[PDB]
Amino acid sequence: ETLRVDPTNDRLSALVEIYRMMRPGEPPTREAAESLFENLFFSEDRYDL
Amino acid sequence: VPLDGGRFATSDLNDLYRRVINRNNRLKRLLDLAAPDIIVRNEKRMLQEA
Amino acid sequence: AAAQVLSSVESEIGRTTDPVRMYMREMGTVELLTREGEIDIAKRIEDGINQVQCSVAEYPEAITYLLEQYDRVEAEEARLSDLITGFVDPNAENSIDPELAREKFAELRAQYVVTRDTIKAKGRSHATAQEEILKLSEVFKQFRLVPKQFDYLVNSMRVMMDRVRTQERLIMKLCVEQCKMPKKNFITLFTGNETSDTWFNAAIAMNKPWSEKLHDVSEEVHRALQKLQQIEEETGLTIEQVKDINRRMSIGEAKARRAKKEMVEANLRLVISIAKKYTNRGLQFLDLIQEGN
Amino acid sequence: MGHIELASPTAHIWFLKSSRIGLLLDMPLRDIERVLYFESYVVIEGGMTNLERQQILTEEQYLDALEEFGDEFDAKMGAEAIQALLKSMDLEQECEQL
Repeated sequence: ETLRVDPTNDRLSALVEIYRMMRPGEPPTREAAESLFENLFFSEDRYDL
Repeated sequence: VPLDGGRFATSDLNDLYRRVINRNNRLKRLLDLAAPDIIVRNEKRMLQEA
Repeated sequence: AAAQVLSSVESEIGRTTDPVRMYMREMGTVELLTREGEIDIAKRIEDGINQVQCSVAEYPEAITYLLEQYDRVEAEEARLSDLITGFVDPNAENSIDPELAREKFAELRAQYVVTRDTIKAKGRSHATAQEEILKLSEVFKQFRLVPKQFDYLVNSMRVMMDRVRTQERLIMKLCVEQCKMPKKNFITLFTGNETSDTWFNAAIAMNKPWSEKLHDVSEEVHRALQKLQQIEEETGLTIEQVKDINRRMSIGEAKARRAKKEMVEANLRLVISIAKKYTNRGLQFLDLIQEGN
Repeated sequence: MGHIELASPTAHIWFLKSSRIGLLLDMPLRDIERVLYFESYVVIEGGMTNLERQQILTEEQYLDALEEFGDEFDAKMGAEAIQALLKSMDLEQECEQL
């Protein structure tokens, strides 16, 4: 039932949402939507547990 | 006012006046130089911040 | 097709309070030109620049003003100040050597007085006279004026377009507002007579009883004719011959500014490229950018 | 005291963010800012009613109506255009209706 209220259906719109909140204002393209979520919880130099 | 060892001291209204005069100066320098409006727009929003 | 990634997203912008992400929103929309857009428009920038230099070549006083100023400084018996930089300066297509501004200066006298008799003789729009005014335009565009003194010689017409147009406006604000002359007939006389007071009673000759009650301003309407014809009386050059410089210079000027909007906005993010290698906290992120523009 | 002329007239913040200028003009505070921030034109004086006054017009549709009406319409964008919006209306006439 969480999948009921969702706007999107796949990765190509999932990185849209992670762009359309973490970076407001900016007209989103592909790699800037790929390279953000790449670097938030999988970057070596900007993450350490 | 001057402090002791060459160091000075200022209120917060000196520098905040400086960011308005220069933006009221750079906008003055754009109009005569027949600037593109996309420069003239982005000058105007910096004054709106200032 | 990049306007929709603005307008479908500027419809949904995240209540954006930062003005950089407004400026950076716009400067990424212009597409970048590679290796030829900076060349064919570099023509178009320069083409409209020297389009004006043919249309300022027509005004017969502007060449002689440059000479009459050159007549002053070299005849003051000592002049190597900052004036001699901005002057005539023919470029090879500089210390002004006083031997070469004399042997390359004889032609501006033989192109001066010959270009007077043939336009005087049997026609000023004359075709045989045209090819010495076509020959006068040869020896002046190689006299490439420095833009410090050249802008004055462009400005010498800009104050005369206005002085014509205000003396066009001083007929429209003094008669049409009050005496109620319908303008569909005054546009017949501007190319109709345009010399003297023969049009003045000609519009009265069309009876139209607003035209009878015109003895209070009898010294007030063709008075303004004699001062607009003072422009004729001071120049000796006809009114549409001004309006073939006013309509012939703008096209060279509306090519220049129109083209520089293409030469600037395709390269706006090269300005932001160096703008973050001096990003240390002197002024601002934006105060360098709007300086860099 | 000293005084500076401003190049363009800019809005006062205590009569914007508090609201005293949207409530005074029947417009949202968020729907003012897009006209201030040089994003969207607003109707100054519509002699032609194809666009009702006080309208947030994108740059895309800005070309569409311009070719239809030429110079017979009025549409500006910026914080001097909001001076023009404040300039147009009448106090006592718009008080008569309410």
